[PDB]
Amino acid sequence: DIQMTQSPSSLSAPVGDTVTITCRASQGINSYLNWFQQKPGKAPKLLIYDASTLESGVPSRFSGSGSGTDFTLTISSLQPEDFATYYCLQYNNYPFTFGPGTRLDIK
Amino acid sequence: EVQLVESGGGLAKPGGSLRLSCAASGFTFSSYWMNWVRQAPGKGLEWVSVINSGGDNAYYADSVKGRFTTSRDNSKSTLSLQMNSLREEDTAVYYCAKDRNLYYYDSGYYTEFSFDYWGQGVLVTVSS
Amino acid sequence: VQLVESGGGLVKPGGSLRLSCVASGFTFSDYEMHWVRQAPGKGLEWVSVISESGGTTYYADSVKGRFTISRDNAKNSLFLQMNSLRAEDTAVYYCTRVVIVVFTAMRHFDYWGQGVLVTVSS
Amino acid sequence: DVVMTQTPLSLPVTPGEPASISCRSSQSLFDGGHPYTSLDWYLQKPGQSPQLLIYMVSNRASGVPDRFSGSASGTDFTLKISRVEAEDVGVYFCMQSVEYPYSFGQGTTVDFK
Amino acid sequence: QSVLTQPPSVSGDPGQSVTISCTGSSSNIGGYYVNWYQQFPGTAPKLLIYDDNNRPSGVSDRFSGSKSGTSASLTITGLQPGDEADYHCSGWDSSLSAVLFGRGTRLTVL
Amino acid sequence: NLCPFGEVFNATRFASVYAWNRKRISNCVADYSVLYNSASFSTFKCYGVSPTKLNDLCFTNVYADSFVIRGDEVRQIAPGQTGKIADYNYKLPDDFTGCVIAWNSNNLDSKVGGNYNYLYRLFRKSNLKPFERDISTEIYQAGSTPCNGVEGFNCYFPLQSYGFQPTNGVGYQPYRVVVLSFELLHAPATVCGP
Amino acid sequence: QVQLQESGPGLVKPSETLSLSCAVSGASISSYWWNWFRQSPGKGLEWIGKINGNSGITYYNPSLKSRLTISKDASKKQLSLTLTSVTAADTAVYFCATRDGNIVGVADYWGQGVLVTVSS
Repeated sequence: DIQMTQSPSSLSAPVGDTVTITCRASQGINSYLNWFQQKPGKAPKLLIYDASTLESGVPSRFSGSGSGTDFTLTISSLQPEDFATYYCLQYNNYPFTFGPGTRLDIK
Repeated sequence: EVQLVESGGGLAKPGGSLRLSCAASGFTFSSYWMNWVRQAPGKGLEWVSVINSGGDNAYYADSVKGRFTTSRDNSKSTLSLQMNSLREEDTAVYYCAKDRNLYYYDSGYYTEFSFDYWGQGVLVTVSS
Repeated sequence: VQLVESGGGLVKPGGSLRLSCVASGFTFSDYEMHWVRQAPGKGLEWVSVISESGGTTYYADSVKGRFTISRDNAKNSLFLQMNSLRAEDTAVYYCTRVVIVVFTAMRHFDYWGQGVLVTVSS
Repeated sequence: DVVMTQTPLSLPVTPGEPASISCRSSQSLFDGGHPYTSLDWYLQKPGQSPQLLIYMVSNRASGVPDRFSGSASGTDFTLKISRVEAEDVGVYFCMQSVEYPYSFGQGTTVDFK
Repeated sequence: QSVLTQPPSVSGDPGQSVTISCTGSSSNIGGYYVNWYQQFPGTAPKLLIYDDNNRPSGVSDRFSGSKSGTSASLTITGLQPGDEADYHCSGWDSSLSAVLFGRGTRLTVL
Repeated sequence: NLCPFGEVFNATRFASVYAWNRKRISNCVADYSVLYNSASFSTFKCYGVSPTKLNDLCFTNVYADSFVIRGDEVRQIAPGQTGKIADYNYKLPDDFTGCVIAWNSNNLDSKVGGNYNYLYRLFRKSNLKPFERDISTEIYQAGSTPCNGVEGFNCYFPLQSYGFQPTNGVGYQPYRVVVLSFELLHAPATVCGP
Repeated sequence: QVQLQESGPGLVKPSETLSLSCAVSGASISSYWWNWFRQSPGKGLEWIGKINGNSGITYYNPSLKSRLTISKDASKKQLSLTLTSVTAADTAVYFCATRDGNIVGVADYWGQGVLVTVSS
């Protein structure tokens, strides 16, 4: 079972800045990481349906990057809608494992 | 005991045909898959062919594929090998082995043969 | 575009509970259906998956042997039967989907469901 | 010997909707009890050579998008585009390779609506 | 590898023990059974060890058969000058799907 | 004597489903409950005989067949099925007495660009008979004119690859399948439970 | 990467002999059953006939036989169609084709076709 460990657990940043999150894996995965954003009490939202590619309708602020083990998600322009909890999903091997999560707040 | 007696060896020019017959008694002949093995003069051993309990599906080595033909008559309780288009590297002694085990389906693919009762060995030389 | 669930509620440990997820707005048979649960403890939990035809079902380590996923393509329904519930199975359950292009699965977890609540206490 | 009869002579279809084309054989092309016989479904765009989509009665050729499907129920053979797109315009026809002269069906011109 | 490799000849003093080795491959011995046959010069071969460990009824307990991974072995404990013969290692190959054999080893006593 | 399930289940490479391996297992003591309690298998279905009893039954011979398929076809490895596996690759009889084990193998038997080593017979003149095997690659004649080993319209290369990839669906992913068969023949039993 | 090109005469009289040649690239002639098709102006295809690749067995259209001859030159890497006495209906575009079953799918290697008119 492939274990994923996001490096930030909770980080706060003012509006108008850029944040970066990491989702490292144990077994090397070849660009098989879907990023998700969840709002408290609502179903999560798919953001970046590969290592890099953006989902249809998501603002162009978010940017995935990396492959192998160490991935990265950058949020370009912070907004009031940006602050939520971000998870990462590997679908290389079938017992899919989300990450522990990362909470984002306004500084 | 179990008796395997071979007959039908001799001389044949390259391109001739022979028919070896192996009379097998002492055991229910119909029930066991039967083999043909061969030995070159002083050079190891080599497997030739196998035939089922009913004679429907026979399998041959690639060195003898398309030329030799194995058969068996469970009424007369005999085995047979028809050799056609002989080559001089078929100069050998031909043993009529017997399958140690007992199989149920008679048509499936079984994958290990142990030979418990061989035969005396007919000497087939292919030359002029 | 509409994944709406039902069947949740309050159950005492040991009992059975069958959740459902009706799907409308798309051909049901084009998609591989997953369940993802989330206990009040922060973190999503992948539970189970069933294929477009129902021939292959896969279950997580924790929920294997107890929970059984199923789907009826006619009624566009995706069911999750739950036997031998326990205290750690109290969570919000979301039915999600993945598209099958020809053999590949891409755009994983495209949409999600409403999300039922399952509480297990005496 | 064997003549094919394609049921839609012209199929005006709108994008995002299913489309079904039919091909009825003169005689039964299923001799041995089998899922597949030899019957191909071709797409010809105007001014080019045909493009194979479904070679056996249901098998999809290589490099063909997954929206195309084929099947048969006796002497009838149906092709289905479950989601028409902008490129599916052209002519679709039905070629039987079982018998001697490889007869074809009349053809169906898929029309934009 | 579809080839079973025995030594051409092994030698041992009488009464002592002798080991014959047959090193096949994965689709050979490594994954399937082994059989050792014994053939006195001028007569048919007889089943000596089958399934790489066992003995038939008539065979005496001086011959032991083993197989561990790639290689199989035959051990003779007590060397009577009368058991000199050819020893044939007989694996099975899944690649060829046919019974393999070895070149045979000429056991000679000193 | 301990039955050698260790290299049958944990072989480094399995065959294709058309050229499937078999293995005879005799003269040994096998504990089937230690397999049944591995719990690392997606499917473990015993037909003709009940588990928890395999240690109380004693058979002449047992056979272990190994092959890889896609996940959606493990439904076809069973008595009385029909498909392009039950008809053309691997057929089980109506009187089966054994157990079908199957487990996902997307880790070993799948490559990024695809793994074309694993094949299956697409066309065949007639249905396989129970436990029959067919490894011929003769060009399939789909019409009235012979196909003298040369391809074209009406003449097909019968085998075709699965093309496994790490991100295929869950029903299009490699599954390793091991079929244990037990035979009860009029002969001394050699493979027997503890 | 198998590429076929048809070729031949553009204009023939209503009684002269039509001689077309299909040049094959990227494949050996000996491997396939080479089919010759023709397409009338604004109509469906027709099956002229096939020739074996390694051997010489050849099948023609019954209706169109007695005027047809399909041959090849394996050393020259060529196939050839000849149709005698083209009479008012042999006006069409001509294709050479062959279907390539494989381990990866099925691609059927068509040609680009060449034009032939019957009238003068």
